[PDB]
Amino acid sequence: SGPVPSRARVYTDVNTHRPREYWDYESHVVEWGNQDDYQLVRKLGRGKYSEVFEAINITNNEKVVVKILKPVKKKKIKREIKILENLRGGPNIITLADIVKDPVSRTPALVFEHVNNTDFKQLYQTLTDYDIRFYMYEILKALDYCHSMGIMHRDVKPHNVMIDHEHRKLRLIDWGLAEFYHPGQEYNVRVASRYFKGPELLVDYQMYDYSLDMWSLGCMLASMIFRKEPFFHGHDNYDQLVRIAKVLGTEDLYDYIDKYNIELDPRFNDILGRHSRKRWERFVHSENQHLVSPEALDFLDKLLRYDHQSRLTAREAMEHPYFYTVVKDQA
Amino acid sequence: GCRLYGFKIHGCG
Ligand SMILES: [Cl-]
Ligand SMILES: [Cl-]
Repeated sequence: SGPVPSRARVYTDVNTHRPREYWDYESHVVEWGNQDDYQLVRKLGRGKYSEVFEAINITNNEKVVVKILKPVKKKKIKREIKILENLRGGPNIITLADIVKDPVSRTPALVFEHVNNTDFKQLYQTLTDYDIRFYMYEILKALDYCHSMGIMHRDVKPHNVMIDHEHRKLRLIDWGLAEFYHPGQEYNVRVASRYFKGPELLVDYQMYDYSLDMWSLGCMLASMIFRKEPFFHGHDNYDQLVRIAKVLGTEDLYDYIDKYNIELDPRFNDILGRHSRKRWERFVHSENQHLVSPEALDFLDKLLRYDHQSRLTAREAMEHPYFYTVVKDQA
Repeated sequence: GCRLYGFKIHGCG
């Protein structure tokens, strides 16, 4: 008795009708640029892992960002490269400028067009109600695009949203966990950051889709309008689901598990307990009340749902009343 | 030692 199959409600077959070269990253041949074009200027507080630097293109004195990919699984590298190249020029997507490698160590690096290195996490506490809606809308522009291009980001979080507030420009970055969506395909659930993992990842449901990014976006929104970062603050993957269940309730969780015939890790039995669904108004207080509205709560309610199929798509999200003034001002 | 994974460090040595 295995799990019930699932399909994305939107963009389900975008990759099936595209040439093979588009999504078949393993057959992609990487073309190397000249590493001598670039010199490191200063290290950036990023993943602190596969390390990222501010750099300069000394051939034209343009500022760039360099991401050295150490260690080196070759398959994961080609995936990120292919996705970056596929999405290049798209709305609010970071631009891959070049690909180089150390002639000696053979260690590859990506070179990105320069982006103002303030992340949504640094920016949000100073933003008004309107600005949050504005930037949330901008993020939806990027997600709807990448989803329409048959790609799920799978690592949506404040750290991966670069914002130049001066020029009101936004870029979605770090596509190292991103993947092509193919209807019916089972994916690895060990993706995203713990605080932004969807219930599908936590209960080990592999046939997930773009809607994973929408849960992550919901976590971001909740943390910002309620001023509680991160909103679901688990100490591990197991506790993470517990933190969610204390808000969304255990009844809908078990409805979700039943609906898709999911086999829950038996270790959840003694930790999950029984919890009522909490009204969103419970998280509202004097310090955050200026960021909360009936529209924000309704919008949030339609993102943070166990059932990935029931969550708003990126496109449906952009049509929500929460963004009415933003859309009207854009025209 | 002004090289880091092949890259020269800007302004080094
Ligand atoms: Cl993966
Ligand atoms: Cl979507």
